[PDB]
Amino acid sequence: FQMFWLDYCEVNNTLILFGKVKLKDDNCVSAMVQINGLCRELFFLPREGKTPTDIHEEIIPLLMDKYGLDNIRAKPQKMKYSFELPDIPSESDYLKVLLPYQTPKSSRDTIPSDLSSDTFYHVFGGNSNIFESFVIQNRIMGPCWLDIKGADFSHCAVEVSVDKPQNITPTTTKTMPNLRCLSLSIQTLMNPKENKQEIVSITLSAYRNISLDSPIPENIKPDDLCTLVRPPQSTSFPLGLAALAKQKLPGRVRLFNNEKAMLSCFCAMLKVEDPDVIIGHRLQNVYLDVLAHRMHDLNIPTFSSIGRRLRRTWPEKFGNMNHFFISDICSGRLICDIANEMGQSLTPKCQSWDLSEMYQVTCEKEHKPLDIDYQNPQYQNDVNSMTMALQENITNCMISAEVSYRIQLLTLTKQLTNLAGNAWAQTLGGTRAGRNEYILLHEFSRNGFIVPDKKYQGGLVFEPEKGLHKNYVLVMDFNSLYPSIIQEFNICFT
DNA sequence: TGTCCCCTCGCTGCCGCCGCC
RNA sequence: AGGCGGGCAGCGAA
Repeated sequence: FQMFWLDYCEVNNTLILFGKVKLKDDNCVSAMVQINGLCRELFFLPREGKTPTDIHEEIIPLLMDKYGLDNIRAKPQKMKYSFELPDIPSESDYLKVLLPYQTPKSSRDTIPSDLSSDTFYHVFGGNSNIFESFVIQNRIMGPCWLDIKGADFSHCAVEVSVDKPQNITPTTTKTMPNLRCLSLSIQTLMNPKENKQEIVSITLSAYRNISLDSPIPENIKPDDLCTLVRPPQSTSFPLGLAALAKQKLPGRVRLFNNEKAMLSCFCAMLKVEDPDVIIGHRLQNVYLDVLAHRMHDLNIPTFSSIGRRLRRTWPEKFGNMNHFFISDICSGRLICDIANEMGQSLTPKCQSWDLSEMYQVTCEKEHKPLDIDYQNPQYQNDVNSMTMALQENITNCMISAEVSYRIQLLTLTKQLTNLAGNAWAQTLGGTRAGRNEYILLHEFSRNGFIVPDKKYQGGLVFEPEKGLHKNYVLVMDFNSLYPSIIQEFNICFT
């Protein structure tokens, strides 16, 4: 069973991977694989004078009694530690014990690292997360093809369960499927009564076939364009909106009465279409936040369509922790926020990172932004104002999608993910410490090293000879000073 | 669960405090 | 009104 994984989620001490699978007719559809039996990689560090056999004979009976396990896989293993903890020998033989994430009893208590005993005085790898454990032990390096054997038959077309993380092994295939991309554009208003922002119009620009192997053509037309419109002030739209929308507004325009029906129809379209990638401009910081809050307040039973996991209940703590909550709900669909830290990192020439400015910078095409304030009754009496605002929403969605493909946000993030070994969404979010952490994790784990469990003077600047220098002057720089320094003097943790 | 993007240096504007010519 | 000393915040750069 071959699957190209995209994102992950954790629940009930199990890890679930979201990806695409070729059918018999090699058609690519969404898939979900729930993987059981994932287990923690423990290391017991013996005290001076004791051996892993003593740690075995002492602790494994206690561990089997404690976790209610029939048997526990464990073996002495020589391992190297070269990190910041003191009293840890440079090389010692450890008792490499294997503890499943899901145990019959007391499944969510982690063995303390500082745990002392007569045989050992330290434990390593006791609080590692499920995704870390799988991505390290099975040597997964970013999104890549995945061979699954003994598959046992969410908002994914295929649902798969496997009880052994081993059968799941990465392939050598560098070719990767076509992506279902759905760009988003959102228009909001604050209501003075409750002082909350409310969704007015949502634009859905679908790009069903995007292949990151070959280059993306410029200004590709979306395979489908649909819009969802809500009465901003009154409950009745100005007469003639539908006919004018069909005569002028591009794509389909479907019209509503209230916010609840609009969000329900949005959820239905999201579930039916099943994007792989969600484009947008300031989506994660603003638009996804307001979308989720409006979804929760209006009590839509299908809020889980924004991701690929099927949730009947909203997490109870929802109501500055909303970032993680949104990231967890939207698990399955990548958020390609063109204005986030990664997006800003790929366009340092912009000053405000507004949609118009970034369009002008990346695509060299000028668009004049229009200020839409639906609080003005111009959009409840006039129909031309409503259709102009809808046209602006369509234009914003198209611009966001096009500039997203212009900078290869997805392609760069995928390449750096396969370089780092983290997940695609995490590096899409703009992190830099996560990629470094995971590349070091993979490199040190593959070389028999014990990975650690989860203010100084800088460079020297000279005083300039301030003034004008009419003679020819040269610039003499060091190509990547710090990396070539670390290679030069062989600076390392080890 | 709850995270992050090295500190540190030098540069400019603003604000409040102190002494002075 | 002006120069200096310590403090905060904002930001461009290595």
